[PDB]
Amino acid sequence: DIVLTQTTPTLSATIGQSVSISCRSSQSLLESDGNTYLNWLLQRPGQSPQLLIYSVSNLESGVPNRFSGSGSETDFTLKISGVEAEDLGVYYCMQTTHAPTFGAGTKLELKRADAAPTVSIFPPSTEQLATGGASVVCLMNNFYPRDISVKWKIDGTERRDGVLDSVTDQDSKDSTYSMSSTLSLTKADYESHNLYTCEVVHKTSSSPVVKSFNR
Amino acid sequence: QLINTNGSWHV
Amino acid sequence: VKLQESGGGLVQPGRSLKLSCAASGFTFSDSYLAWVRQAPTKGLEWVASITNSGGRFYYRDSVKGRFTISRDNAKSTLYLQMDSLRSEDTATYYCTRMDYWGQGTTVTVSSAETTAPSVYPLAPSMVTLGCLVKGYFPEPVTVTWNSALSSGVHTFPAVLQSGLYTLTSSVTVPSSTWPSQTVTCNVAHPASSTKVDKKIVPR
Repeated sequence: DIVLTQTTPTLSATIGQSVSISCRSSQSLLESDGNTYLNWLLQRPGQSPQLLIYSVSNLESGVPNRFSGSGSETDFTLKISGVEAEDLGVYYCMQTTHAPTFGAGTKLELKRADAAPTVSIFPPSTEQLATGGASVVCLMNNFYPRDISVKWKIDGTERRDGVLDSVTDQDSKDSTYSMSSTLSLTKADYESHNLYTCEVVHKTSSSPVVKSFNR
Repeated sequence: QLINTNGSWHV
Repeated sequence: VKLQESGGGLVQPGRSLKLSCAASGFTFSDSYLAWVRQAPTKGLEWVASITNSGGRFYYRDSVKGRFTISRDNAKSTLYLQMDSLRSEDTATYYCTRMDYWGQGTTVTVSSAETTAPSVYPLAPSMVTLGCLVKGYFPEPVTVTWNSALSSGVHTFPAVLQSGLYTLTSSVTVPSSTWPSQTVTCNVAHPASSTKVDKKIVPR
């Protein structure tokens, strides 16, 4: 099977900047007919894939001239000359020379000024604890860049087990990210400890952001 | 040029 | 050109499903078509493809023996018979001519049954309040605040826990607003035909 590799999974750009998305193929994509069957697709948030360029370099009808493709037989590049808001999405390279395969995608997000997270810790509700379960929630709202690290400490010692993360898509209004971390525990286990701590590490601060509660 | 409709992978 | 998938829905493993693709605006009998699926963990995938008049077709190794592609040129429809469905087949299904794609049809395969969510409150210049939406299946759930309150709303993507989905929704309001004013989340799960309203009461 042919492997299409998109080296950079995420690309940050400002409106008007030129960008290049690369795709590398494990074997030559040049077919017996002299044609190289490499296509480039854009998937905008909440929409279905859309064809931008076919056969390495051919622009599809209705696609703006800022899009262009080039490549060898194993190395392929999509170029956006002055990115626009409508260009934000995920870009997929794709081949049909061999059994068809897709690359893993390049997220084209928008570069904006660094923003620090707003951290909020929440203890489990008594109605939840009234059942077997207990969930401790930590929210990191409106932060940029996407890159962040959350750590759960229970009475000092880190807890890896039962932690589940979720990061929203980049915001429509402010271009930020917001993350939620839930630590699922049992009522008896939750009651065995005293201090619950959520520690957030982001580039906007040297020291971590620490939000705690006892009970 | 869109798809290799004549690809040897077909059955 | 226009392409319209249908046939998607929830099924248990082993069950069968038949999708269809309504086509218009082009000469369907001259066009080569494909079925492309999009799973979270697997990414984009070529499922099956067929030739303009028939004659040649293709099925990825994962779907050989279970899936069947076909077309009715007189009716301008493309089809995919998916028999012996697995959790691995869970994805959104696209009917495509490469240059033109349809809106898709989602296919969910699971042993879990339609369960309504259990809603718990998340309470402590600005105040961040929330709703923990636990133990629901399938997706999606619509979360609103006081529907009215839209600015400051963060609905986090669901995560699968023991065959059931869990999400969180938060709202940032000025300290003056709450608790002086009522802050409530409105959680809807169409699959179970449920609406749950949970008033965020200070601890």
